[PDB]
Amino acid sequence: YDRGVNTFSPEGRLFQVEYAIEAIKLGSTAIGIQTSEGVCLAVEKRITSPLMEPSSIEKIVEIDAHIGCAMSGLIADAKTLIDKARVETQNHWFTYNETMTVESVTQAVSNLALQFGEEDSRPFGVALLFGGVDEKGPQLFHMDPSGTFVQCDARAIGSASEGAQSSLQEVYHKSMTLKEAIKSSLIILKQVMEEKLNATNIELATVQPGQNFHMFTKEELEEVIKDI
Amino acid sequence: SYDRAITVFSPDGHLFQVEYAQEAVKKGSTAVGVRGRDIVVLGVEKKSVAKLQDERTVRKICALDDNVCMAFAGLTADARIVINRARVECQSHRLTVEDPVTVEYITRYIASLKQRYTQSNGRRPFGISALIVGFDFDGTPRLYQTDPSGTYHAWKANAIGRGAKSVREFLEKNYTDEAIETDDLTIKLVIKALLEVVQSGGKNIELAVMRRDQSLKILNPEEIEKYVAEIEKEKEENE
Amino acid sequence: RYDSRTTIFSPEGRLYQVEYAMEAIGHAGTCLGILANDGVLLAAERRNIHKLLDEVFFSEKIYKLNEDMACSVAGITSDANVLTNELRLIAQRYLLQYQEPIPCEQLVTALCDIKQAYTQFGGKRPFGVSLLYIGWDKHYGFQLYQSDPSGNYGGWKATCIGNNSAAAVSMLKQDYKEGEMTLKSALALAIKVLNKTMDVSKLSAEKVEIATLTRENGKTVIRVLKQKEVEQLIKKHEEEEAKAEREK
Amino acid sequence: QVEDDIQQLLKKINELTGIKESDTGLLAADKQTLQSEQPLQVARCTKIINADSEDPKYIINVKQFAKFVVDLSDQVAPTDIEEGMRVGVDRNKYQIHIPLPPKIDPTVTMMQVEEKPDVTYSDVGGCKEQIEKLREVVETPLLHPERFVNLGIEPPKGVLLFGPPGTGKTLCARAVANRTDACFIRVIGSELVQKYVGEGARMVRELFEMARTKKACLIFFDEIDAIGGARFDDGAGGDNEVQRTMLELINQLDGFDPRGNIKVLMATNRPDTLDPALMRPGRLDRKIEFSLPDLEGRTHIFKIHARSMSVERDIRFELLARLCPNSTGAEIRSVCTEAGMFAIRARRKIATEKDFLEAVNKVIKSYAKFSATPRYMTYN
Amino acid sequence: VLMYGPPGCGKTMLAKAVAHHTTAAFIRVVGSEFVQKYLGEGPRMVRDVFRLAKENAPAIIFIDEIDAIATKRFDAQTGADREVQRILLELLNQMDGFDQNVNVKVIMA
Amino acid sequence: LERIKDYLLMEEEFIRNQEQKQEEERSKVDDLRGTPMSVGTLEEIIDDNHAIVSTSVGSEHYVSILSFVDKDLLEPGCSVLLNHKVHAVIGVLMDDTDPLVTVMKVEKAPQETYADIGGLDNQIQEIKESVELPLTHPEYYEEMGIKPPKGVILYGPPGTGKTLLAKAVANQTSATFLRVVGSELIQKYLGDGPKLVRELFRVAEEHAPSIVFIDEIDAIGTKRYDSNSGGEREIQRTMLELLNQLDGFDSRGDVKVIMATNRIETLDPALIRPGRIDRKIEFPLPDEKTKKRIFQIHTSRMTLADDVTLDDLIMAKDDLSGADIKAICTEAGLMALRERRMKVTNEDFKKSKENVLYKKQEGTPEGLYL
Amino acid sequence: TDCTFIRVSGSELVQKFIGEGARMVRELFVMAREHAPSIIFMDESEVQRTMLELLNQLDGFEATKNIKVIMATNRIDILDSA
Ligand SMILES: Nc1ncnc2c1ncn2[C@@H]1O[C@H](COP(=O)(O)OP(=O)(O)OP(O)(O)=S)[C@@H](O)[C@H]1O
Repeated sequence: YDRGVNTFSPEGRLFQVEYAIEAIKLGSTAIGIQTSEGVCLAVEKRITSPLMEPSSIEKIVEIDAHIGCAMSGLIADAKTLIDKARVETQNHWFTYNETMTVESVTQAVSNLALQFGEEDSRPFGVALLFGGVDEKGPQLFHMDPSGTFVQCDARAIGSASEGAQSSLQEVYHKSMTLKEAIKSSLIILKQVMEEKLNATNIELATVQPGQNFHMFTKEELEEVIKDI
Repeated sequence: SYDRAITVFSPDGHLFQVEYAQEAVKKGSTAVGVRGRDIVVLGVEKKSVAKLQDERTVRKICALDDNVCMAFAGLTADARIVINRARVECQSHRLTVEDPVTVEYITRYIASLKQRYTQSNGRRPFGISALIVGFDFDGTPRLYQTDPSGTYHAWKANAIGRGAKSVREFLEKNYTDEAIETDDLTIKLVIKALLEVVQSGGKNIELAVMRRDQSLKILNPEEIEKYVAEIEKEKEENE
Repeated sequence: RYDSRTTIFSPEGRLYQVEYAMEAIGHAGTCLGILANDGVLLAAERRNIHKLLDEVFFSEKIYKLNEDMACSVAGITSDANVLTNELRLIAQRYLLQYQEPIPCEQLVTALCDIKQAYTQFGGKRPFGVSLLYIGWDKHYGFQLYQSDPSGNYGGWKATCIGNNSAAAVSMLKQDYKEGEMTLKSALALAIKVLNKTMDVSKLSAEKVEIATLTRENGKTVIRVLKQKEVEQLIKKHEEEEAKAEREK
Repeated sequence: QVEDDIQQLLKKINELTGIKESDTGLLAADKQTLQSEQPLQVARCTKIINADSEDPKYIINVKQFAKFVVDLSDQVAPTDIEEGMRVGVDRNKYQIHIPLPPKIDPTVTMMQVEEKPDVTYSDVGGCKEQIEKLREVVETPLLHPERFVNLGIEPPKGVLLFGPPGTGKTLCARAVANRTDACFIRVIGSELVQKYVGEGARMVRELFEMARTKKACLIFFDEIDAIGGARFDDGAGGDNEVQRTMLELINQLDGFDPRGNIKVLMATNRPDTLDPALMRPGRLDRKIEFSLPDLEGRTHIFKIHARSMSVERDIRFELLARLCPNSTGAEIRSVCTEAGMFAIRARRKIATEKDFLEAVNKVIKSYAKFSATPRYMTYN
Repeated sequence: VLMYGPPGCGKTMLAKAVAHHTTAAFIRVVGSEFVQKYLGEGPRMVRDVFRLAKENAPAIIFIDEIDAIATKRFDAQTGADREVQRILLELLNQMDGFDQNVNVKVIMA
Repeated sequence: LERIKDYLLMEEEFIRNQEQKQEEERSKVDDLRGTPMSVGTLEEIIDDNHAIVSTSVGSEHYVSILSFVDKDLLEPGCSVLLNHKVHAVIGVLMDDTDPLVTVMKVEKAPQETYADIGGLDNQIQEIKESVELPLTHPEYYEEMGIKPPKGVILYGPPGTGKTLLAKAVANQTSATFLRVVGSELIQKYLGDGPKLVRELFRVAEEHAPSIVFIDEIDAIGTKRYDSNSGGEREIQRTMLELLNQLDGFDSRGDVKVIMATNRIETLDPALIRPGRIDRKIEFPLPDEKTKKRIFQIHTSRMTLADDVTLDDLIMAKDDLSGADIKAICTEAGLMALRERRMKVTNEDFKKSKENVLYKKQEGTPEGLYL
Repeated sequence: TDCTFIRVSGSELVQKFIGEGARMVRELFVMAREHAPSIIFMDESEVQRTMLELLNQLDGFEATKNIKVIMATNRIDILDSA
């Protein structure tokens, strides 16, 4: 029993949604942090093979010229949602000559985060972290499979996200800076990862209002890691 | 949950049938593929001749374009359908876009088809895993693999089918960055992989290469015989 | 346990209806084809040899499908009518499209995709019919093919039907021929195989069925041959049994 | 044939060794008080049926023979030769001489713990609120009988505990038995399951006899499926007498003057095999389960199981708690001991991070978990 | 002899008529009037058969209303598959080796 | 000539097995006792030299005590020696238990050590570290404060040598050992689960550090949920008795348990938890590298013409047990012994390889991935 | 053979029906020892613990051999996995 997207519980609830929130927990970790200077973001790849080419695994993809992303858990539901987000932001720029703000992007995604219905398909199994720079400065955003979308100041996802949130609430406050937040994230990273932190494990993605283009750090990330 | 049907999550957060349709791939014949720097190489094992037929129709290595090559594992009928659809799709890409088809495009198509095939109501998942090897942009060799989930995943060498951990372990314990290719080293690397096969009967070896500008070349099991002989000669030189 | 429908996979992963369609093949009429150049033949077993039929059909297992192709059949009978109509329609649509006869392998793969369309989807019964193929082309000559309910097709030179025909394939291997293209030799071999495999005592010719396909000048005629030559073929084979008991 | 030599002369000298012993083979508090005690008597204990009026004229049964009409001997206390008192009856004079205690059954005294095993309240970490509720059940009415009076409420005299195997039920049992102060009684369920007809019923009688001797005593059930909660009965007619014993337990347990100052803890891994003649509250008042602690409790059980073993002073327990998705204190303690075995596979003085990494591998990722190798990415 | 057919064309009539006009030590047996939830009481039946057919004259024993395999306290793993099958194969085990010379006439209907 | 030595050794061991007081004070002991002694049950001891007993028929008497040894050794719960005259309390009964204690106690190490199976020495190394190390070399457990494991489950495909591992550990030991086929509890006896259990483990505690060896109870893991509509028999109650005996209360002591199963998923997962049973060990169809060792052991002392290569048979087919290798090594020897021949050629091994392998038959693919 | 032949062509009777149980070779092997040259014969997979116990009495770890068991029935595939 509970068996099925079309049956409540005697006390609540799904039980399909709950099993999706359960299905989040298996993914790799990621940490995005809002700072008024700009949004930074990090992830762990969990590279298996030396033949596993590291730049081909996507975690941070590019939605807009100033809107980044990160994925979790299931890969291909994320591929679908990334494709649709790209198409629809482009549609907003088409009919409006302007940039669809990040809250409106995520409303456009969570319009069908739950449009799950096989008749009249399954619920999606991915958590997404959205960062971008709207007119209101930088924005950091967190959704879920159930479409219950909320703003977060510094959200951590996936595996080991509890202690990530705890040790994050240890270090975080409102008036942080950029580089301090970068090293504050990667300290938490090499406390929640298992392997030695090096050039190929993690990848950063920072977006600034004056540095809207290139939401990425490429092998100066080596210089950032060796500063710890 | 239960192992029925494809739409329900587990109580601990899995899809049973995605892990389970990989098992049919995990229980299939082996086929490897590496990239050299200028020549790409792959091949299948287990010709498995039953003494009384032809085998020119059972070929597990085919092509979609003049640039790209195939391989698979698992069951063969899903490979036949996916290859049929892939030819049509590659030609339709050639219809609008006038390029030679990039390998990344056809892998995204196969994985996208595979995932939207898996999402729907009661469509049985394709129990294959393809190897898509090609060199288009400035002749840059690429090879991607698939999965019943639908995850294209770029590598530099690969091993699938039965006992693929040992075979990929051989590519781990061999795989030298030096030098370079050197097509001779790629040929000898195919020879070492096929000698490192699960059986290595010596006659069940079938390999085909592409030098990133030519078309597919099917070899002759005497050149491969002298290859096995010189591999045995280097093995004697180890003593 | 994991029975219910044709879909989805079993936890190893194997299939349910696939194995059971094969075990639905095994209890059917026995067919075979032979290795021959300059012609090719078919053999078939008469189910229901009861005395109150008509036999006015001239063909119960053979179906002359295009002009230069026939096919034997085995399995559930009325699905095969569904298949033969569609197969004739496919080859005829090909001829309509190109005005060239169908080169038989894309014909076989078309039917295999038709069968595979019911292997994947749900919920439909897969076609429990395996069937043979004889034919001729411009590209390989005489051909032989084996359809399977999975959608796999194997180009054989000496084929296999179910539980009645494993010993037949064993005899085809232990009595493998190569080089001898003479139709009469292959007919004697087929007589020997059906003498062993069928339990018809002394091989009554009403219980058998033989159709051949030769290339005559530009025609590729299909000879669904009559009964008197079958009678004298049986007499030929029993005289060769007298030659075999010259060893006593 | 050198082995023939070896074994032959070995066994031959062994034969000599046997031949060695074969040829080398060649009262004041106990005896003078015996015949003094030989004129004693084999007189039988009994059990008294009734007392007639104005005279003893006592009728009596021993165990099995008959119902015995007796006298009393002259040197008795004729007051307390009443019913329910086992007394001694002669083999010639047929008269009561000396009273006896009742059928005490000192195998029912054998299920009392009689000791205090040490598992501290500081060892059972992870369930600080379930054990808080059980603390309210046990410690508070036995120490502060005010707030029940000052608010007008009743004690939860029965508390069932259910949950997965490995969880801590045993620990909570011996934990409250560590800080008990009362008469604590373990109850093996199959101490009721005796052979003969109508005896486990009398075992429940022995239980309530021990219970109503004293104050604030503690009966602890465990594994009551051995006692049973299944009235499994249709036209097969097999095993039913244990159900008779268990219905006797319900009868003397709750309903029509229940226990009193008695707090009973029960435990079962199988709640769905219970009887709703004990599921009713008034009998069992807290259906407290335990669940798997998220990370803080699992780090806490790491702290408890690694405070007293040699480890590195640099290792954390956050990442190790992460790689326990679903696990218990038994599995955690197996990880501790397994990494210790890995430390014996090297020659260390303490344990390190990778020791517990491969122990987590051995426990969880080298669990059986069927079938078996989960090698896929699809996730990362 | 294994007699069968439609219920009322003279099966039980013929058996009881041979009992009427018997010569040897007949024993009337109904198959399941005295089966006593011993899954394999048919063995004790055949013990009676053996030792009572040589204890008497050869005894002719017809077994009426053949139900002696399926009793009413079938109790094993699957739905008396191996129970009905085990008492059938048991019946076979005390069918193959009487003596060929233990003169007991056994009949089912 | 060695057979004379082995026969003399066995018969002298039997002679040693046949080699198994007071002139007047012992006669006073013989009158301290009535010679038809008996077995009773103390209920109480009022310590004024006469006690109350209980009999197997149930007659309970003030009976005087006649102490030669210390009379305060025996307790209520310990039996006594009562006469037939006045049922006089005689004295010293060393505490005896059921007849079913010596039944489950193997007195030999009849087979040999790890040099008997061929090659599994990762998990043979595990049971090594978990029995042979805690017993013989108990240093680091005290010296790092870590307790040794207790429970070991053998499983996998059958005929891997689970019995061979059992008897191998039954060799290399100085601790006392017990052999229990634990499924013996098929009675029509209510109760009687805990009798064997409590007496077994009491005996185990009283003797020594020991192994308590349960063998093949994979049927008895009865699903831990019910029996369906009416079931309850005793079997669940008996396994729950053993469960409570293992990881309830009453500290385990220096007692070890090794268990073995063929099928494993049909067990009871209330037992397979760690702490209750600690180690689990896979015994799969091994490899084609220790098959050479299994053929090596099975061709240790047999007449083999060394022209033949068993590695040809190993190269032929790859999945079969070591018991299959033993069957082949004996069966090809019989095929050689058809006609009084010295050694074994290749074709006896071929016919024996084919002969033994008539096991797996299914059917019909796969076979047809393909 | 002039040897203590034994026919156990009965069936998996008593076990918990009117009696105790332990009915395949439970004490029969004790008497296979007590009559040391012997052959055991059976018709025959049917109940699921008794036969298993008695496999583990017969399998290797029994005694001095030449004490053989003959099981003889048709239709192999209806049996257990041991
Ligand atoms: N918080 C904890 N701290 C330490 N050990 C723990 C903790 N939680 C559980 N354990 C372990 O779990 C044991 C107590 O639980 P259990 O022994 O499973 O009770 P139980 O009687 O076995 O339950 P079942 O269902 O009858 S098997 C302890 O002896 C430890 O091995």
